[PDB]
Order: sequence, then structure tokens, then C-alpha cells
Amino acid sequence: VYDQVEFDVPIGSRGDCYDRYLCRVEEMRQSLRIIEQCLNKMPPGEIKVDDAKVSPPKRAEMKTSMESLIHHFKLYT
Amino acid sequence: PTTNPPTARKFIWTNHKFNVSATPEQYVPYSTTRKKIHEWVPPSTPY
Amino acid sequence: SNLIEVFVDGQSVMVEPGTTVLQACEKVGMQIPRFCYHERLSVAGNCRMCLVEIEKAPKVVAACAMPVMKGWNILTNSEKSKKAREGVMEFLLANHPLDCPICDQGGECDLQDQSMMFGSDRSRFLEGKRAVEDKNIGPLVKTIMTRCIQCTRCIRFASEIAGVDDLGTTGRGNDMQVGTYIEKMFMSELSGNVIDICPVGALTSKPYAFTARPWETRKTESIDVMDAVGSNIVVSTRTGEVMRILPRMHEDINEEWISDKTRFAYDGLKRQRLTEPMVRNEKGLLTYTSWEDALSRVAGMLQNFEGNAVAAIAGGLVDAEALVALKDLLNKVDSDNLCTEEIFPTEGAGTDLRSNYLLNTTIAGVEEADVVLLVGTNPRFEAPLFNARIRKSWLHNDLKVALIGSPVDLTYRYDHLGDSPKILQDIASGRHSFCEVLKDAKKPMVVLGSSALQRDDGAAILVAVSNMVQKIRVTTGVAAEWKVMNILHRIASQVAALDLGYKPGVEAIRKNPPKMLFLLGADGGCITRQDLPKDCFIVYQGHHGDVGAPMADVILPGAAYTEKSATYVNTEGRAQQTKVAVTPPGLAREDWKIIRALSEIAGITLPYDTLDQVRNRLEEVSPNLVRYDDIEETNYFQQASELAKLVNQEVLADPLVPPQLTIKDFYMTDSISRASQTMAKCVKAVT
Amino acid sequence: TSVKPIFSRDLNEAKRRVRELYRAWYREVPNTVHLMQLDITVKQGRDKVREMFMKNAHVTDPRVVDLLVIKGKMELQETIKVWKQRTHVMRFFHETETPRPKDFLSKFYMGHDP
Amino acid sequence: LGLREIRVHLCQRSPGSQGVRDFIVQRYVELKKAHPNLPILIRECSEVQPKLWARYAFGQEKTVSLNNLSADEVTRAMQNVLS
Amino acid sequence: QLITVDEKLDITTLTGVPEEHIKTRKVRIFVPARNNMQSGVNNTKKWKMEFDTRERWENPLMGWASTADPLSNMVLTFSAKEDAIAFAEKNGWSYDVEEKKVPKPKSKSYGANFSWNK
Amino acid sequence: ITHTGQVYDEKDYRRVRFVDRQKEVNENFAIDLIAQQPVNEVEHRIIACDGGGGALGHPKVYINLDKETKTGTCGYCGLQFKQ
Amino acid sequence: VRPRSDVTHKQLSAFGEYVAEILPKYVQQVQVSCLDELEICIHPDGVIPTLTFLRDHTNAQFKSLADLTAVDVPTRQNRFEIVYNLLSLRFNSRIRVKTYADELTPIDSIVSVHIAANWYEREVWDMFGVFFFNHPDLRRILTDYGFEGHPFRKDFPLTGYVELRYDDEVKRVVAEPVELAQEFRKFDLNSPWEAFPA
Ligand code: SF4
Ligand code: SF4
Ligand code: FES
Ligand SMILES: [Zn+2]
Repeated sequence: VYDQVEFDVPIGSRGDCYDRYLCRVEEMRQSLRIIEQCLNKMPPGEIKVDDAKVSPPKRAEMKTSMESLIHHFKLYT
Repeated sequence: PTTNPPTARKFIWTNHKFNVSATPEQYVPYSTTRKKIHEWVPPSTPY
Repeated sequence: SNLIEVFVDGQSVMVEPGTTVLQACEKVGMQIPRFCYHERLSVAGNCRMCLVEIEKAPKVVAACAMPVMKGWNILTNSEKSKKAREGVMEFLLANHPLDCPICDQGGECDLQDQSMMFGSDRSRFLEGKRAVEDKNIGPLVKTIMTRCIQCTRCIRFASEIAGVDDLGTTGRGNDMQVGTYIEKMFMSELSGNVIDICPVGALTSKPYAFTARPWETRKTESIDVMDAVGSNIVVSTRTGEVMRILPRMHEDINEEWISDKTRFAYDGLKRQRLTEPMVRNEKGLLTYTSWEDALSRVAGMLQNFEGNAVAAIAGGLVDAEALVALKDLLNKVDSDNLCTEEIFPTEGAGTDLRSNYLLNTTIAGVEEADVVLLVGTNPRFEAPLFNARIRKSWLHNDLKVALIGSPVDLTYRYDHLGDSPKILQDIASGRHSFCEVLKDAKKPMVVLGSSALQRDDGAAILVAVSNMVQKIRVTTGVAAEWKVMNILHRIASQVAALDLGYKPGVEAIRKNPPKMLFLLGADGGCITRQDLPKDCFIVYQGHHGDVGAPMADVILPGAAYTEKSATYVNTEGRAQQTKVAVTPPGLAREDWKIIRALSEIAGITLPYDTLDQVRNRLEEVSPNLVRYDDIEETNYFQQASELAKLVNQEVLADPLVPPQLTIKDFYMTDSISRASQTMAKCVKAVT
Repeated sequence: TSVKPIFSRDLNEAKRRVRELYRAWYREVPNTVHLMQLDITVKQGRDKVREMFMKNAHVTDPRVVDLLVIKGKMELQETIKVWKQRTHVMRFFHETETPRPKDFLSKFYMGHDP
Repeated sequence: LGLREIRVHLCQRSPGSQGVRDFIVQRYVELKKAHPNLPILIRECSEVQPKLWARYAFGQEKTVSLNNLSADEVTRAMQNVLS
Repeated sequence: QLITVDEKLDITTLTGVPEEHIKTRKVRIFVPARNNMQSGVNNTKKWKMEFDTRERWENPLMGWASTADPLSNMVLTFSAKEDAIAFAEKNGWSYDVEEKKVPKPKSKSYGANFSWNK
Repeated sequence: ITHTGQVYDEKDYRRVRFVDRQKEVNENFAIDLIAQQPVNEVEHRIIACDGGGGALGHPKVYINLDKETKTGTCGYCGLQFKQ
Repeated sequence: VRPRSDVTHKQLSAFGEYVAEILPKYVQQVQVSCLDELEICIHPDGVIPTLTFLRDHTNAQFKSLADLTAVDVPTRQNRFEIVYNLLSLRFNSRIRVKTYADELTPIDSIVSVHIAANWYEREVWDMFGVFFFNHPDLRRILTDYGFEGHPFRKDFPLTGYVELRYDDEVKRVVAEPVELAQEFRKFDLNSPWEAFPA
């Protein structure tokens, strides 16, 4: 999501090691603007895709459902 | 730990130790597996 | 002709009429997820995990059991055929106990993978599971049968590949448990295959219970040396000790199966094993010493002794490469008293034509035979994967089996002509009833076991059989490439030894006692030290201290077939190469080098210094040794008979009896077998 | 057959280049033994150069030879433009490692797999 | 020259070996009957011309090529070997 | 213009392998069989060439397996027998190819199991 | 000594390692500690051992306590249950 | 399931045809992955020409070289597969031009077309052994000064053949043949069951 957060790229003008420093200091400031948006707009939801084939099954599920233990065993091994 | 004491499980240590590395109590690594290829010991009785 | 064209997703494959839908997908290359269907086991349809969708058809069809029909398109990956698998896998898993970190068929599961590949990611079985009481089916197979997916491949194998017919289904509903109704152990050779054939880890191997996990196991493809069928096998080694030996498929020799002996006697390979070269001390006990000292003990005696005072009694599991290195050495001191423990009659042409001593009708020729005349051997316990051959060809084809031996359990219906070597003469005369049966056979085969030959009238028994094969051939008018006479061995290093011109039997050593004897892996009692001359200077060349070690002035430890790139050859002369799965233990060394080195310490120094050279050597003395996997087609039976006719001998009335009368006889035979704790546990279970 | 030429059209032209490199190394051995304070003899080193230049005497193909000198030239550059310090150079002499016998009896006495 | 063994490494279905195999078919039995102890080995090479290997006493082996040789030349060569 | 060479590409001189492991190492080109445990055949498809196995002595301090052979764990995968043979020739390793052995066609039909006389 | 009877022989030199040092071993051995726990007398043919603590325990498994003679033992805890 | 826009698979596809048409003497295959990435494939001789057209064409300006790499398919006669990934800051698109080079059949160098390649080409020589003609200064970059062998080749042992330790006798670091105290455990991981037709 860098399409749903708003920031300004700090383009420098001339290229001396100062303009590059100033750009790096601005990106720290612009990142605080992006961090602000992320805390303000973080959605309720799951943190990993729900396909057991790609992301490992949850600890409770692998210890109670056979399809999850098989998926945990195969994914880790 | 005083306020909410921990769970005791009748194996956990009562005297916990600090780094024993310079002192003789130190872990000395060793293989814990038993022998694998047992050998034919020669007959002790002269033929 | 006979080539329907069926489309597997529009690929227009063409198949013989009769091919199943699963088989049609295989030739295109697609693989229907399958349980309960094994190529060499009958189709049962129990799992229904293979449901596919022929085009324009209301219901999905059972791949493994549906004769394909013209035009059909399989739609194997159709949305439907995936719901037909996403919903079956739901069921197999629902009653399954999730102890995958107990199930030692962890990575060797055709049910997790077929679930990780063809099934769903979750479960909806919020209800409770079932549990089935376990069974002590035996001391080799651990049946944690709460794992069973009721796929009935065991009940098939236990009836179709092996003739046990014991395992069976008991009950109906969700508590159908596939275990012996009364607790009777599944005691039979071919027993351990159930492990390999149950895709679930319900019943698995008890010795290899929890020693490893398959991803770790490094897999080296080698050859079975315990029996003379020379079954192909894969030795699974982890961090340098063998963990398991499981079959690898050879269409002609062992087609996916291996004997109970050659997969649970890998444990015997790890104890009582010689490693350092001990020598007899002044005190009279074997003292471990460096090679240099042990080798010159032997070399000095060798230089002192002339020809016919030095002899070698090889035998058992020694490879062809050592056998030529021991002959080349003893000829360089001119004794050609090299011999093997198993006596093959050698008064007529023996060892000279290569058909007197081979099963030249191939292991795969038992499938196209018509009548088999088993004479004096128990195939069940002398060549278990050849007994199976006659098992399959008596079931799927129609072999008429006849045994002239002891009436013995043969896992099939044989005709017991009698227990007398002279009744062989009865058939030759045409007097006995089965004489016509053969007359009626267009492709017959006689099989004379080596153990019948090991009796005193073995020369006469071979001659008597050759006469009958002669007129059987004349009366049937069988074609030349069909070969009626063949003899099966039960010692791995016997066909190779006879090939290199080793003369069978210790009869020659018996008549003149050698001052020196190289026992190259001989644990047999063919000669003993009381029998030897006063000096009795003999040096054991082998891997396990059993009978030859404690009566040995020198111990030169060698290796075993898991530990060297040697060559072996089974009974119809197919030479095969063992590969080094594990480096040999201790100071122990490869058999061929010990003898090349002893020669260099002696001054007759064998010309070969690298294996490839020892092989080139094998090529000059014999052809089969260098060409691997290649049976030698032509043979010269006609001239063999002429010399048989010259030989006159009496077949004594004593019935010819196989030494392995019942299965306890079978479990412990060779050195590695004898040294097996698993075999020992099996022996006491029988007793 | 039908190969494209890397830099040398034929073993002949290629050999020319090898000659040049040999000379280069020959002229350089002394300098290195002094700029690196190596404890070796110029003569000794120069023989080593010969050793290497012949270790690959068997190559018959022109393309393989050409790469061999490219690589050879690169090594020289690392030793004359000094980026390779003594540890690097002396390694050529295999000074610390214990030599292994090639006699069969010798190997038999020591290693499982020769 | 002590003769210990003779190896006739014929090659089946090979043009040259025809003579060798013919010898085996017609005279092998006879030779054996005559020398009933000596081990005469009939072996089958491939993609190699036939060789009558002979092992003399004290580990010396000698070679006589039988490539494209007639049945009696094979018989004569064999007879020359066990002098 | 191209030049002609009949010399089998041998590039043993460029690969950078120690002399001992180019002249004493035999590699086998084989198609892997299937552990009988599983019935899947997706690991019996591509040819692999594997170098000969070497010493695996036990380590004294921890008992871990220890190996002195560098080319041990290396198994290269080649799609066809011809290509794998080529790799051995130009790299100079000795080769001993094993022909692929594929299961022979087997005739099966559910009707048979209910045969009047089998 | 250790859980598996790992005891360096009287002549092995790894014993030098233990010279002037403690060979680390644990007095609490599992083979024994599980024994102490008594057999659980459940009253249902099949019971489940979730491992104690559910998600904080071991994968759930059902044990068949039908065999009257023996007692079911969780392949995980080792806990035994009898009907 | 990832969101896929076919706008790109169409735009990029068309461009592929455009490049191919403009440079037919070298373009052998031009494909767009299902991941919306173009991958013109060129004969090794077209290294200079195809790149230059992309660096300096108004309708396809591909100014910077993202990367130069060489996969090694040992089976493939031409072992290496030099892959050049380029970016067009003007058209916000990347393309990959991949060629094939065998061990002793060198590729041309593009240091002229992009000087970024001065280092990556040295990296490809050091790791894989491909040689680049007309390179200003080709010499090992990542490997040790005396290293023998090209490391990322699939035929090179991971642990390698030499390791370093300090020897007192000689008071200097010294190579010795590698002796490992726990060999790399080579877990076999491939499952015997396929996933889909692909
Ligand atoms: S069989 Fe063993 S491994 Fe395969 S799933 Fe059931 S438990 Fe897990
Ligand atoms: S035991 Fe193995 S084979 Fe016999 S049924 Fe249960 S699962 Fe199928
Ligand atoms: S395989 Fe189709 S029914 Fe089990
Ligand atoms: Zn538990």
C-alpha cells in the first residue's frame, strides 16, 4: 500500500553531498508523515494470507485439525 | 514475582546458577548417543 | 488394430482396449491422485479419491477402475474433479488421528501430499474422531492402525502377491478395522512389503521405528546380496550408518518387492563386525595390530608355501572383484585350489558353458512358462522373490507347478510328484503321470535347486535331470530360445565364482590339505582346523566374526555390500553393481585392495591398482562381469547333455530335502543375517 | 566442431600469447619475492611458474588456451599490482599442507577411499 | 608349459565369431572328453573380436585372436595351446 | 570466421577443481527411483548425475558426522541422458550411465477379480 | 549415566574433557518422571489427550482404551489412561 | 489471489512486438510473463545492438541497467543465461533482455551502452566464468585474490575446496583442503506428487 498513503518525494536540485544529505533528512520527515497515516488507518483483519498452502497454519488449528497439522508439517519440512 | 508467583512443576530448579564457564561446573560438550557399530571381540580362549 | 483413441484433455492418446481411465492419464503424463490402487495389486475402488470427469457425462468416473472408451475426454483438472478430491480428502482426514510427528511415514505419506497438493487447506470436522485398538501383528511391522484409511491394499498384497490370505476386513461402518480377527502374527517372507505398500503410516517397521525421518536419508541405489535373486534395493543412509533398505523397482528381478531377510538384517550389519586386523599372539589370542604387520604375517607364509599348499575357501557374500584378486594371487604362487563352499556338480562340463549353472529362462520367463518342475528346493525360502514369480504366474497366468522334493508350504497349489531323486528317472522313462502333462506343455521349465546338488549324489541328480530335460525338449518340440533346464542358487557369490573359473566344492582341498588357507569371507564349516594340516595356518578375509574368525591365525577385516562398489551376479547371470552407501568401518578395507596389497607385500603383485582396472581384469576372464543389467541369451545345452550322458552315477533313494523346511530355517543363514538382533527376535517369535 | 574463436584463431597464435605471459611471470618472480619479503628463492619460484605453465601443457584447443592466459594475466596483475599479499602467493607453494603419497600400498594403509 | 585354463571369449551373433561358435558346436564336447579335467571356459564377450585366452602355470596368461578364423583353424589353434 | 576443433570440449583446466577430485571421482548418471513408501512419480522424471560417496567419520567432540569430500552433497540435475553425458566429458569426471527403467505396462480390469475360475 | 546410558568407557579419552570439569547431566529423567503420574481411569472408550492446556499443549489425539488388559498412552505426553 | 491488470499484459505485449520488429536480426523470442513482465530474448551477437536501441530510442527509452545476472542451467548446451533487466524512467516500465553464453564463448560487453555494467560484468565473470570482450578492466571482484574456480556455477561445491586457518609454524594464514566438522545435511525435499498441469 504506497498507493493509499500520501508523501512528497524530496527531490534535491544540484547533487552536491549536501543536497543529498538534505534529501535524506527530508525523507525521515516524509516517513513520519507516512507512519502517521499508517497508525491512523490500519485495518482490522488477519496478518497472513489464509491459504495454508503458502502461510503456516495457526498454532491452535494445527493442534486440533488434521488438515492443519499436515499443512504445518509439509510447509516447515 | 512476589505479587504473582510463578508456576512450580516439581522439576524446576530451586538453586539457579550464574555463568559457570570459568568455574569447573561448565558444560563440556559430549555426544549422548551410544555406540553404533559394535565389534567382534576376539575369543579369549586360545584355540 | 486394438488401439482406441481417447483424449486426455484433448491429447488424443491411443490405448489398447482395456486400459483404465487412470492408465490413460499416465501415458499423457498426468497422475490421478490415488489410494488403494497399486500397479501390481488388483483394482478395488475403495478410496474413490481418483474420481475424474469424462466429458459430457453426468457423474464423475472412477479412474482406476473404468475401462476407457472411445472418444472420452478425461477433464482431470476440471473444477468438478477438484471438488471430487477437495471433498474426499475432507473425509479421509476427518477420522484421521493427527500424530504426523509420530507417524514415521512423515515425509513418506501419500496422504499429506495428496492433501497438500490436491486437497483443501482447512477442516470442518468439528465432531469427534474414532480410535481403533492397535494390534501386535508381528515383530517387524508396527501396526498403529488408528491410522488406516481402509484402502485394502494390505488385504490384497497379503493375498495376491504373497499367499498368506490372513489379513482381512472385520465389521462394517466406520469401525471396519483391517486387522487379523484373532491375534495370529503375519508370519511370512515378503511380510515387510506391507510397510512399503500401506501409504498411510498405520503399520510401519518396528526396528526402523523412530531412528530417522525421510528428508534426511541419503539414498544410494545398490544390490541385494542376502539371496541369489539379486533383488534391486535402495540403502537409505543418514550421517554414515545405514538406517533402512527398501526396494527399488527392477521389472525382471524384484518388481518393487524385497525379502524379509534383506531389509531387517541391515541391523545385523552393525555388530560382531570386524574392523581392525588382529593377528594370533604368542599367548594364543587374536591381538589387534596394524595392517603392515598383519599383511606380512600372511605374505611371509605365502612366500614360504608353494602351489597346492595354499588354498582359498571363499563363499557367501564375497564380490566378483575380490574373487578375481584372490585367484590372480594364488595362481602367482601356482595353486588353482581356489574353491567355493556350495558344491555344484562339476564332472560334466560344469563351469565351462555357463548354462549348466544358471536359471537361463529369465526370472521374467516364469511368467511365460506352462509347467514348472521344481526339483529339490523350497523357493519360498531359497529365492523368495522367485517364489513370488511362480506365485503371480500361477494366479494371473496358468502355470502348472510340480515339486519333486519334500511336500512343503509353497504359497501355491503344486503337484507333489514325490520325495525321491529316482522318480526323476520315472518321468524320463515316461512312466510317471506328469510325463504327459509336460508332453502337453508348449513352454516347460525344470528348476534344480542348488541345495539338492549339495548332497552326495548331486552329480547324479544333475545328470538325471538333464536326461529328462532332453526328451521333454524332444517330445514338446519346444523352440530353441525357450530353455527348459535352469538351476537356481541360494548364495550370492556362487554364479560369479563359477564364472571366474573358481571350481565349486571343497572336495579338492579335502583330498590334499593346504598348509595355508585364505578363507575369503567363509563362515561355513566346509573345512575345520582339526581337518587342516598340523600348521593350520589360515587367515580370515571377511566382515563379521562368526565361525572362521576364532579359528584364524590372521584377521584381515573387509567390507560388506553396503560399503564397496563391487559386482555381484544373480542366477541367470545378470551382473549388477553395489554402490558405496557408507564408507567401510574402522581400519577395515575393500576386499579387492586387501588382496592387491598382500600381493605387493609378497612380490607377485596383481596388475590392477584402481577398481576400474580390477574390472577390466574381470572382462578378460569373463564377459558378464563388465556388462551390467544384461542377461546372456545363447547357451549350449546340447553339448552339455552329451557329457551328462557320458557321466554314470547313482541317485541314492534318500529323499532330496531343502534345508530351509519352515520359515525359522530361513531367517538366519548368512553372516549378516546371523548377526541380526532383528532376525534373532524373529527367530524366537517363531520358536 | 565449428567453434567461434575467442581471441586466438589457432593453437599457433595462441601459443604466442603464452610465451608472452611466461616472460611476464619470469620477469616478475624476482620482484615479488622482494616486495613481499617472501621466504623463497627466485629460482625456486621461477620453477613454480614453469610448473603451472605446464600443468596445463596438455590443452590442445585454441579457445581454452586463450582463456587460460586471460586468467593468467589477471593473476599476474594481482601480484605485480600488489593486491595479493604473501599469504596469497605462498599458497601456490602449498607449504603447510602435508603431501599425500600416491603409492597404492601407501593409500591402502591410510584411507578408506583412494 | 603347464596349461591351467583356456578361455574362449566368443562373441554371440558376431560375424567373425561364426567360426568360433561353430567349433563349440561341433568339437567342444570332444575336446573336453579328451581333456576331462582342464577347465575350458566358453564365455560371451560383446563388441570385441573372439580371444582364446590361455592361462599357463604360475599366473602367466597368453592371447590368441580368433577374429574371422575358420572352424578348423579354431580347432588347430586350440590344439596348439594344449601341446 | 569460425575455427575447427575436434577436441572434445574438455575444460577441466578452467573449472578450477583440485587435481585429486577430477581423476579419482566417478559420477553415476541415473534417473532416481521412487522410494517405495510413496506412489508418486514426480521424482522419477529428471536424470541426475551424482558423484561417488566418500568418508563420513564420526567427530570426536560432538559425534556429528564429518566429511572430507567436497563434491559429496552435489547432485546436478540434467533433463536428458545426452546432456548429462556431455557434462561429464567436458568436466573430465568419469561416468557410468544407467538406462532409465520405467514400469512396464500392466493390464488391469476390475472384472477379473470376479472370475469364474482364476 | 545420562538418559540414554551414555557413559564414556573407562578408556575413552573424551573423558579428558570432563577432567577438571562437570559432565552436564540432569537428575530429573523423563522415563521415570512419567511413571509417577498415575493411570487416568476414564469412563469412555475413547478419550482425548489435548496435551494439557489446549493450544499450549500437544496436538490433540484420541486414544482407544478398549483393550481391557492394557492402558492407552498418549504418543505425546506418555500419560496413561484406562477405562 | 493477486490482482492482475491486463492493461499491462497488453501494453507490454505490444511493445514486445515493436522491439522484435525493429530488431528482428537478433530477437529470438519475446514473452510476457503472467506477472506482466516482458523478456525479449536475443542472440548473443545482439547484445550491443538490442541494448543500444532500448537505451536510445524515443519510443523506448530504457536508461538505467537494474541488473546483469547469469543463471546457470547445466543441462542447457549454452550453460549461462545472461539476463539484463532495464528500467525506463520515462515510460515507467522494465524489460528484460536475456541471451545465452557457454563457458568459453564470450559475450560482448555493454559497458559502452551502460557504464553500470562495468561492475556487474566483473561479478558475472568472477562467479560464473562468462567472459566479456571489450571490457575495460575485467577482474575478480567478489572472490578472494587467489580463488580458483567460479563459485556460483551449479557444479561448484558449496563449501568449496579450500578453507583458511592460521598456522604457527609458518606464522601465516594457510589454505588447506576443506575438512568440515558437520557436512551440510542435504535434505531431499522434492515431493513425488505434482501440483498442476504447468
Ligand atoms: S499417515 Fe502418518 S503422516 Fe500421513 S498423515 Fe496420517 S499421520 Fe500424518
Ligand atoms: S493398513 Fe495400510 S494398507 Fe492395509 S488398509 Fe490400512 S492403510 Fe490400506
Ligand atoms: S484409486 Fe481410484 S478408487 Fe482408490
Ligand atoms: Zn498426552
